[PDB]
Amino acid sequence: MLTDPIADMLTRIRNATRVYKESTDVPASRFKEEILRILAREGFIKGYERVDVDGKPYLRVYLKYGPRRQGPDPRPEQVIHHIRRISKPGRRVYVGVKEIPRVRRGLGIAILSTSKGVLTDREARKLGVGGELICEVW
Amino acid sequence: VKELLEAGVHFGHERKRWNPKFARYIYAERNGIHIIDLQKTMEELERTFRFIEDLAMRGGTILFVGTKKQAQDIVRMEAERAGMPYVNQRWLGGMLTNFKTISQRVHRLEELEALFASPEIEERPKKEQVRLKHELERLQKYLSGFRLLKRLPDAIFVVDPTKEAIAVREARKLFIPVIALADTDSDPDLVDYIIPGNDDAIRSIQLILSRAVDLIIQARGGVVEPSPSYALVQ
RNA sequence: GGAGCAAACCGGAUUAGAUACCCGGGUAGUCCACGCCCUAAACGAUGCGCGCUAGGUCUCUGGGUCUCCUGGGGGCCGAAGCUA
RNA sequence: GCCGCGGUAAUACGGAGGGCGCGAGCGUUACCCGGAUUCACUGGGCGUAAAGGGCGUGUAGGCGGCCUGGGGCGUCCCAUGUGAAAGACCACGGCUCAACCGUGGGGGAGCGUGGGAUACGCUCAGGCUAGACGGUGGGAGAGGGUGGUGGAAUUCCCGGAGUAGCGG
Ligand SMILES: NC[C@@H]1O[C@H](O[C@H]2[C@@H](O)[C@H](O[C@@H]3[C@@H](O)[C@H](N)C[C@H](N)[C@H]3O[C@H]3O[C@H](CO)[C@@H](O)[C@H](O)[C@H]3N)O[C@@H]2CO)[C@H](N)[C@@H](O)[C@@H]1O
Ligand SMILES: NC[C@@H]1O[C@H](O[C@H]2[C@@H](O)[C@H](O[C@@H]3[C@@H](O)[C@H](N)C[C@H](N)[C@H]3O[C@H]3O[C@H](CO)[C@@H](O)[C@H](O)[C@H]3N)O[C@@H]2CO)[C@H](N)[C@@H](O)[C@@H]1O
Ligand SMILES: [Mg+2]
Ligand SMILES: [Mg+2]
Ligand SMILES: [Mg+2]
Ligand SMILES: [Mg+2]
Ligand SMILES: [Mg+2]
Ligand SMILES: [Mg+2]
Ligand SMILES: [Mg+2]
Ligand SMILES: [Mg+2]
Ligand SMILES: [Mg+2]
Ligand SMILES: [Mg+2]
Ligand SMILES: [Mg+2]
Ligand SMILES: [Mg+2]
Ligand SMILES: [Mg+2]
Ligand SMILES: [Mg+2]
Ligand SMILES: [Mg+2]
Ligand SMILES: [Mg+2]
Ligand SMILES: [Mg+2]
Ligand SMILES: [Mg+2]
Ligand SMILES: [Mg+2]
Ligand SMILES: [Mg+2]
Ligand SMILES: [Mg+2]
Ligand SMILES: [Mg+2]
Ligand SMILES: [Mg+2]
Ligand SMILES: [Mg+2]
Repeated sequence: MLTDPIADMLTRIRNATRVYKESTDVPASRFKEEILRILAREGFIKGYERVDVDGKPYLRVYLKYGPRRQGPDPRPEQVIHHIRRISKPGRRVYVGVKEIPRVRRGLGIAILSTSKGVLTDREARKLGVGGELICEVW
Repeated sequence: VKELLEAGVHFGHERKRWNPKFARYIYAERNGIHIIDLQKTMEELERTFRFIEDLAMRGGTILFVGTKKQAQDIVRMEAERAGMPYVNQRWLGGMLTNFKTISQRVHRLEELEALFASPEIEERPKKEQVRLKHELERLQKYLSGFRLLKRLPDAIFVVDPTKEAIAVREARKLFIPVIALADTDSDPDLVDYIIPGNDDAIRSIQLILSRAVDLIIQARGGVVEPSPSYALVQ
């Protein structure tokens, strides 16, 4: 039935990027959109947009890579090197603000759902809150 | 005036034998054949020629490689008509990657070039005016055009990069850029400067190979005719 | 119930020996019904369900505007990737 | 200690010289944690290395698509009570130092009370149709059960013809 739509979304991204796709659709959810917003603001994706696929709500998601590279294998560096669920149906992970982790000494994000909305670690730490630790992206 | 001279007989090529990474450069599958996008060839053309223009006037070198049979000869015309090196018969393992060593064979060729016009076209033991002179035959056969460049080239122009894959490999390995006339056959991503065309038609190979050697002399002044490039063309 | 086959067993060969391999017999059994047994190289040696990620080729079975397109199933080669 | 040394040239046994390491100690045995990501939460695995249950049905349990609203149990935040002393961390002090000790500061999981947030999880109520199920029409199939039935072959029985071997 699809147990974790967020893990799904993340993985669609992980997969499309590994073959340098220009875009992926992912079935649309408000929650999903909020995570993308962060994702876009932080420059992991180009951006995203609502669309209908067989007349059903998706979110097309424009991916984004490095430049062409030199020697053998000139496949671009990836912008999303790593993207990975934390909290999951099997095992939710919640943090207080004092235990929000520093992802790759801050060269990476952690998206994070709080009662003051979905936030990155920095946004949420300055806003002084914690909550469900959704995923870490570097 | 390139343009419709491409439609001339030089657009589309193979069918269901494709690499799907070549999908962007395809206009359609009319009649079960993959007709390659005419105009995207033009967008790739200028960018490529521009790299050649620059490379040409900087006094650098292209290595022409066409070993597939329809190109065999029209390559050695245009390469000679550009004072450039060419590889024609067999791409040898490490012409580039093991250049130093494969070079030593050029070194040997002109030791035997030096014994035909020589006092020893009369002497040498019996079984050595075949032993030595047949060694010069093969060296003549493979290292005709390769005899020219004596440092790695600055680029390579390849006719069918799938046919000529061992060559491309070495180029990239050494960070020599790769120009290529390629078609639905091939993986574009490992061609730096691509000319989406038709690796098969003697027309296509000709139209492109020649006009590229125009630019090469034309970056140096004083162009010549549209070339001896019509075998018994038909 | 029992034609044929055939553990055991009764004989013939072979062999140094031959409680076997080969030959000739041969009971249980193999067959049916009902009731037990519940094991296996019960193997894809691969738990079930769902989404996602190039293609090509052969095959079984539906539908379409039937050159080709689109489902379901069985194979082969193989992108990305994974693997000691 | 483990790998392993010793069978006439042993840096591995015993002694010598020399050297290394610690030093009022140095070794031994025993026991705990470590290394051991070798029970793996952090942090492992199961095609062939150990490891997928023979297969199903389905109970308890675990997990759960999209939209709106209510509650605020999880979750997050603020304030407050509690977390004794010793010990632990940091200062500054007392014994000549230190060990030992005095004073002061700083942390500290967890639990209580009051206030707040509502993204996600839960819950209550409402909606949807992408999951799931159903309806209409069409299909391929050694899926299963019961009854019937067909021809070939082997054995046996009876009859004919036939004669000296067959079989292996
Ligand atoms: N061992 C092979 C199979 O594992 C299957 O289930 C496992 C696999 O499907 C999958 O495991 C994947 C693995 O596929 C793939 N090779 C990559 C990944 N490292 C593994 O993942 C697993 O291990 C990593 C830690 O290594 C964990 O962080 C992760 O959460 C866990 N899913 O997820 C399951 C987690 O164990 C089945 N149990 C069975 O088919 C067989 O045991
Ligand atoms: N509370 C005041 C005194 O505090 C002391 O507590 C302190 C000392 O014992 C100890 O402090 C000293 C440290 O300050 C000084 N700069 C260096 C010294 N190595 C430490 O000493 C300690 O550590 C070493 C090794 O851990 C050991 O000798 C021993 O654990 C202890 N003496 O650690 C605590 C903080 O410095 C005594 N333990 C206590 O009996 C006395 O009351
Ligand atoms: Mg995808
Ligand atoms: Mg608290
Ligand atoms: Mg060769
Ligand atoms: Mg016997
Ligand atoms: Mg027998
Ligand atoms: Mg018998
Ligand atoms: Mg299989
Ligand atoms: Mg299939
Ligand atoms: Mg000795
Ligand atoms: Mg020793
Ligand atoms: Mg000794
Ligand atoms: Mg451990
Ligand atoms: Mg684990
Ligand atoms: Mg293991
Ligand atoms: Mg095993
Ligand atoms: Mg199984
Ligand atoms: Mg079930
Ligand atoms: Mg249930
Ligand atoms: Mg839910
Ligand atoms: Mg609450
Ligand atoms: Mg205390
Ligand atoms: Mg003092
Ligand atoms: Mg409290
Ligand atoms: Mg409802």
